[PDB]
Amino acid sequence: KDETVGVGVLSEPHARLLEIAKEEVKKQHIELRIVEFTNYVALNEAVMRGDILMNFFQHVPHMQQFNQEHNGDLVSVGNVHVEPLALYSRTYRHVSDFPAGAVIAIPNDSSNEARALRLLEAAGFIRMRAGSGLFATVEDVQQNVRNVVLQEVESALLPRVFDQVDGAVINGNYAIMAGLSARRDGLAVEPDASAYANVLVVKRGNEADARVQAVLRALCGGRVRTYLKERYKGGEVAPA
Ligand code: MET
Repeated sequence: KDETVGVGVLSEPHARLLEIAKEEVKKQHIELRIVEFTNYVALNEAVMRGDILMNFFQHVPHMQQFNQEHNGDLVSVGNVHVEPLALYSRTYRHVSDFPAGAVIAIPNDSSNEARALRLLEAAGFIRMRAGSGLFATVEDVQQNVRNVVLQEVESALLPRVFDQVDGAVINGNYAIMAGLSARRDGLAVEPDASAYANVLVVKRGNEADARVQAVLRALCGGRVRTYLKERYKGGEVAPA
């Protein structure tokens, strides 16, 4: 009898957070159906077509990129958590250990590629051109200080090529799934993780939907905040 609303998810840690949310909104007689997808575009297109009411897997710059490129009308209804982006290495233990010519793999979707490039800039490896913007890519690199080779790779595959490159800038969700902690294993962290807070997203016009608001309240509630602080003591995933 409870009405059902679908929420698209990509992977941990968002999936576990939606499971906590599912239990909580069940109390208001809302049955949260967690729908599992395999790629970024499919998740946003499903919300645009109306196959699911919301999704939970990206940050605002990514959503903005999708709106611009795919004529989307998605909006964030709230920040939920931050997952710091970090540079990891299969062998080097210090950022200054990287030899000239070292190969560093980074995300290939523009908003996370820019984010990763600004992380490497902050660590002193490169300098980005001035009017680069939120969707900057390797073509925007103005100077290569440490003489590094930057390889663009699909985010989900970064952990798979990790043992074959000198380093890799890996999104927190994929790093955690591969046993990497930005605090314990990272050699450098992005300069502004809070700007890349992950958000609950819906089509413009559904922000006030009462079911959406309940899921949001549950994702930002004391029980989720408590869960995060306890499971990710290094702040790998932290309430926004
Ligand atoms: C699809 S945008 C990237 C989301 C990812 N969980 C991150 O915060 O790096």
